[PDB]
Amino acid sequence: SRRLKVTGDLFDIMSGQTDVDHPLCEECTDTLLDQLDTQLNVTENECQNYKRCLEILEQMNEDDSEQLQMELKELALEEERLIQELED
Amino acid sequence: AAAAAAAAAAAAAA
Amino acid sequence: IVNRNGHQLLDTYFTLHLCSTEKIYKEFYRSEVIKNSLNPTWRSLDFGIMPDRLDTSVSCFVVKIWGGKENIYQLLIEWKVCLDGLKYLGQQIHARNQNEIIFGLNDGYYGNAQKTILLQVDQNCVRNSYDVFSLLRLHRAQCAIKQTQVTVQKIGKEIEEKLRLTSTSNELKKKSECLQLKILVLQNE
Amino acid sequence: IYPEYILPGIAHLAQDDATIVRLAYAENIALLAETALRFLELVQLKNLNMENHPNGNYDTELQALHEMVQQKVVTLLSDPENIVKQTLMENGITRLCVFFGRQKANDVLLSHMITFLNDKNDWHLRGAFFDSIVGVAAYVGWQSSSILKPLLQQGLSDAEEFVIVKALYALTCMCQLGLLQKPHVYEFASDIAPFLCHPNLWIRYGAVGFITVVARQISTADVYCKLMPYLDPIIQIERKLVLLSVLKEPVSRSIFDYALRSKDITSLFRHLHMRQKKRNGSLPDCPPP
Repeated sequence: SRRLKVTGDLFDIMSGQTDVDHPLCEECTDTLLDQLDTQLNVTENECQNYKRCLEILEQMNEDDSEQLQMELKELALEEERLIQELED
Repeated sequence: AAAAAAAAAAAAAA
Repeated sequence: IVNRNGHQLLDTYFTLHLCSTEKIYKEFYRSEVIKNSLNPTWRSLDFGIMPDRLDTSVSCFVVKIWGGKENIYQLLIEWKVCLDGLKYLGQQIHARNQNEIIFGLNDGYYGNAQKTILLQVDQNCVRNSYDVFSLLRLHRAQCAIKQTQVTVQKIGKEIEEKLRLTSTSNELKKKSECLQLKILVLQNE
Repeated sequence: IYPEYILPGIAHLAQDDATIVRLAYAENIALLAETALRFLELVQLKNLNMENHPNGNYDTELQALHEMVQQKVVTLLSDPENIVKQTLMENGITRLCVFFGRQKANDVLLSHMITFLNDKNDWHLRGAFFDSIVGVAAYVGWQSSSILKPLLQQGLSDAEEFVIVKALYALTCMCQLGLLQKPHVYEFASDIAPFLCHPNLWIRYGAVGFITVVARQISTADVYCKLMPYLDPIIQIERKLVLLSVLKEPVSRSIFDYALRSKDITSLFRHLHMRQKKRNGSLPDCPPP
């Protein structure tokens, strides 16, 4: 604890600068980093564009095909003839 | 989530 | 959050920071280093990401080991320490313990949190809110984080959309027949 | 300790003439010299057999001399780090702008993974010296640019390294039919464990369209690439986006079922294109037409 109070006095006496920079750079240095946050929100917007695209494409996929179980029947028909071709 | 709400609530409690 | 270096290893995997099976959890994790299991060796476990700069800030800690290839395959030390003893810069804290063989336990202290701290400093005297702009810009950053959580929740819901249909449907073996057919034509020709 | 001074002397004799065979074994039996340190530590067991937290306990006294011993052994990592950095700049034994061709470093490079664990933590320092090597190899080396493979035997999970690697991947799409495989197998390490998420996913995407062109020299990478989807990212949406971007035939399945959606490679027109290495400009003008 106690020695940090002495270091505050040292920042004031020798620097002046360091102790006054801490509050200012709390936004100022942060600002350099805030760009990255922003860019990643821009990135997040793009991510959403893919979520959005899927929130159309999945539903369209269901609505486009809407066929199942027929494949097993047609495949059984194909199988008996195909196995014949490979047997021949 | 609570920390963002606590920031606002604290700014009110100030 | 905290940044430092762990300075030894005990088994390729050893006992976690905590567990819900007796209280509440803290990460089970491993650093693979290997040695003999009934007479002397003194190996190490390492990372940049394990001695990360993010962390659960503090605890009155319990040291437990586990594992150790198959020759050890089990616990090896039990110990405890209130963590103020291991100060953050150069400030070594240490043990010698030996629950099945001797080990001179060595660890080095060579090199929301901010928010809660600020409250305390504020309470410590007669004071104002001063440059509240700082709080405005911060809440905006909080919001960018909150957006992200919501995005994660959207992805959470998205994850099940196709999985119902995927779980719902097998055609599968249908493919192998046409594949063999494509091959067979060419080979035969 | 006598190793720790004997071996230095003999290592000077190694500077007199570098018989390579000795050096190749060095990095291996480096772990065995650390076994000589384990064997010393057995006397530390015997020396222990001669001895019989919050309050600021005293257990440090048990370890502290071993810390200083380790500080000594770190000197004995550093003096190798000296000899090693000298050898690392010495890609040939170097004099009057000539190299006694220690491109043989690429040979010993495989053996080196044994000792490489030891000095590695000053990854800054190691990384800088190796980066200086990379920069020149990237220019002069094709044979000697095999360094790309053994490189992945060095471990780091810092995304910064993966980013310098993206700038290195930018710095590296290279001609010789074999020189692509050293990266293939680095890529294999990366297809065990992906290191940089969506940024990685984009660099991979950039690769995939180029990969939509392929000689059969490229065909080995197809199997490697099946690990990247085998690792579930809801695989099918990204797979769909990329499938549109490379739909040489419409559909496929698992890594072996990757054989199905074929469209033709061509060594032939590329031979004509190598003859046309002579002409560029108009060659970017005819594509939009």
